[PDB]
Amino acid sequence: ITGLVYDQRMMLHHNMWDSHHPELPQRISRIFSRHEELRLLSRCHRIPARLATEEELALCHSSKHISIIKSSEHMKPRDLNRLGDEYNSIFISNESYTCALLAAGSCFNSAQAILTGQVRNAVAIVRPPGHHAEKDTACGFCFFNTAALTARYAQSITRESLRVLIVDWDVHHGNGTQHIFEEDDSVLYISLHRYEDGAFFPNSEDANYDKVGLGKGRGYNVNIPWNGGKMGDPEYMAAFHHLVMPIAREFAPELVLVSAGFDAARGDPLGGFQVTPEGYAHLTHQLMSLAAGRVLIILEGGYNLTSISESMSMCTSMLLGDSPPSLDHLTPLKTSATVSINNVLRAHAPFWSSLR
Ligand SMILES: O=C(NO)C1=CCCCC1
Ligand SMILES: [Cl-]
Ligand SMILES: [Cl-]
Ligand SMILES: [K+]
Ligand SMILES: [K+]
Ligand SMILES: [Zn+2]
Repeated sequence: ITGLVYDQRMMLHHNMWDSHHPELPQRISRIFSRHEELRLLSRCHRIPARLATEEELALCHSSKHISIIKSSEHMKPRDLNRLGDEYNSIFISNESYTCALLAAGSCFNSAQAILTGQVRNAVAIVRPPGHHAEKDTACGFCFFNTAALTARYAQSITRESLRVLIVDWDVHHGNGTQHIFEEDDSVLYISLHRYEDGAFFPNSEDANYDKVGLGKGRGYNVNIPWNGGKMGDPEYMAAFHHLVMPIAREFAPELVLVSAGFDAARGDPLGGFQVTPEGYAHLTHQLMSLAAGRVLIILEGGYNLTSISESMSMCTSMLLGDSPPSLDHLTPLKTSATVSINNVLRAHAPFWSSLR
């Protein structure tokens, strides 16, 4: 059984000064509609959304940050525009807090359904996104770090050291996720992202391949940064073959979370990349070989409504057991992508014998 969570209430978060801002309410309704239209929805078991509790938010976030976002629910626009402008790349409406709570709670219910064996895997069609949110601040369209919270929630209902792999294939580095788990060996964070030598959002060298984790977490943070190329299926398949899958198998996760942004997709207005829907299907199908198939796909970014709808629907088709669609002939890797992969291999072979 494949679970699916979607709740139209998450559309209520909106940009009251720029109704065309790309992080649109209809991102989630469009993905849901495509699942209906392809007859995937009836093949899934519907999992309800719920609000995350403040106690759950505290698994990853500071009391100050929770308080400030909570207070926004009853702010007038003046307080809201001003507050949002204090963060890097955030807009806020009175419904934003509730929607961020529903995104997180939806994922908690989904992880619970997987970990109790009610479903084998699941897909969470949620917004606002999470992976840029830090312990103490909002960033990059994200209020609370849904994926990071879901990992800690999973631990809280199983055992504290449950091995959680987070694969973040959003085109942007999940700075918040990296930081939250940087000193933690129970949550392996693997991100692929457009980097451009630190020029691409979120504009930090924290996203480079040499950031392998800190303290107990050394080895448990894997950054795969792309430079100087319009990357696509060949580069992502190669990164999975040489890095993601060998490391993941060696870690032997008990739960896999995908920070599944679809902004590396062909057609995205921001990412500049060309991963296809069939590419995302293949990535999903590979991850299903881990953790006895216990995979939760969590929407992050992705801004071409058609691209994200087709791409996420193909992921759910894989979770349901459909056979992978055929990739196009894979061109030789862009030269810089080979360099990137080899840089990560050299950084991580000390920690992961499967890379040697
Ligand atoms: O998709 C994203 N993050 O995943 C973005 C964050 C802010 C800049 C624009 C896109
Ligand atoms: Cl960007
Ligand atoms: Cl120790
Ligand atoms: K990423
Ligand atoms: K980590
Ligand atoms: Zn993104």
